[PDB]
Amino acid sequence: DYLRELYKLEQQAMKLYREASEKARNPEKKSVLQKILEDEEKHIEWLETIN
Amino acid sequence: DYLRELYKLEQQAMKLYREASEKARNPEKKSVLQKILEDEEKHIEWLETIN
Ligand SMILES: [Zn+2]
Ligand SMILES: [Zn+2]
Repeated sequence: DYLRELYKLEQQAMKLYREASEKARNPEKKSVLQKILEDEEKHIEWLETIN
Repeated sequence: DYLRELYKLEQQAMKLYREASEKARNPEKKSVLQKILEDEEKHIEWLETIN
């Protein structure tokens, strides 16, 4: 329930950061976005495993 | 408009994990949601770095 909603949010954030980092032309902006993305992907795995 | 949308998403996320953490009565679960909450907060900050 609350976990499914959290999951949906992450997937979306994951899918949004992926696009944004790929298009980012500033190197600093890209590295930041790509870095936050690793985090989102990780959050998804964390959500899949606690239980 | 990417940074703008990323930013809101992080806030929405932060609201769901706080609410999720607080209701959590399983110690482990709570530690996980609170840990990610912490990560989402970090993200808001990094985004302001390139805002
Ligand atoms: Zn996340
Ligand atoms: Zn985040």
